[PDB]
Amino acid sequence: KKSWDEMSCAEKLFKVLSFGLWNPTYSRSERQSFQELLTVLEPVYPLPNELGRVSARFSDGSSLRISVTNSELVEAEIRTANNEKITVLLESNEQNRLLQSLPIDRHMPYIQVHRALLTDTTSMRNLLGFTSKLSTTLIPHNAQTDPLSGPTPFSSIFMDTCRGLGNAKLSLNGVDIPANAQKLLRDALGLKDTHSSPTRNVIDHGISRHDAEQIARESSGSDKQKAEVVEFLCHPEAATAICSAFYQSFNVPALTLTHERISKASEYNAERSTPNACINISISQSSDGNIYVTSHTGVLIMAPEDRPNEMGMLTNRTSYEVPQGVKCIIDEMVSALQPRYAASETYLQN
Amino acid sequence: AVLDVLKFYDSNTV
Repeated sequence: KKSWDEMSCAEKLFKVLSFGLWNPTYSRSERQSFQELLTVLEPVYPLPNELGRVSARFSDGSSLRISVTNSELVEAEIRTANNEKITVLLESNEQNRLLQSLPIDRHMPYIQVHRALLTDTTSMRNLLGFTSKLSTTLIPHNAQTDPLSGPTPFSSIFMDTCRGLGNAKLSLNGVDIPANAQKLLRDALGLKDTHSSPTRNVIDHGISRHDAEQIARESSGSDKQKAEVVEFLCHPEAATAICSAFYQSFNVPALTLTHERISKASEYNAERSTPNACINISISQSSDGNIYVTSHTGVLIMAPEDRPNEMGMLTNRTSYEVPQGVKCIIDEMVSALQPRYAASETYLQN
Repeated sequence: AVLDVLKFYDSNTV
């Protein structure tokens, strides 16, 4: 810090969020840095009375933490490199705009719609790196569409994982795992090709420490966080959590009502010839040991009939704790994991 | 059936 009015990253991000992230005033140049801050946000293991819980740890040494209760009251704490512990309660209607701007799932009588601030796929991947940080509406359970009901639940995890890793956006404890690094991880699990499953060593003891370390070395984050990661991977449950995350059938409750518009979109697109979907995943282990997976699949979608010719992104969230003591084993994962499913639609302004 | 509408991005494309 070199100036009294110089804010930590944590503080900068928080002010922007409550003021409104879509507030028109922004300088575009501000909009760019604002997104670059918003992506440090990570959903983590919530507690008894929390809708969801967000955590951001910046490079400057600041930390933003935010809890949203079931009744929707927000508590944010900001820490800084100089040990200030700023705290703020939003219990009136002050959290009004803030709720739209977080990795949380809300009870909502219709599907949440957002706006950006989309030709090629570099574009498509960034749009989801944005919406994976916005809010989603919860999809109520139905037996006909829960991937975890029916015949062969979790049958594709290893295949889905094998082909997912190298192509995903992926965070472990807020440390980004780049494509090269994911590939090492895939190997480290024993996933050579489309039809292999994981070596029983990994299933019983997580990744080896030797691999766990190189993988971190090759990723992007703080030394403290890389160390958090290495410990995470040397755990059986990291296996469960990583593989479960890639389970494509998580998209089914979301696709049930949207699949027709998703088609119109590949069609509307096909007259221009291309991929449709991408992945963005955050996994976190709380300091108390708890594993949480938030899994995102971004997908191109046509808007409803009222706005023809507009294409946006359906963003599907799948969220769950992976309870200590659950190895990566279908019949096991099936009775232990309890995914919760939410979506959002984002469209471009103009 | 419904997953058939998804076409996942792949690094290996120019």
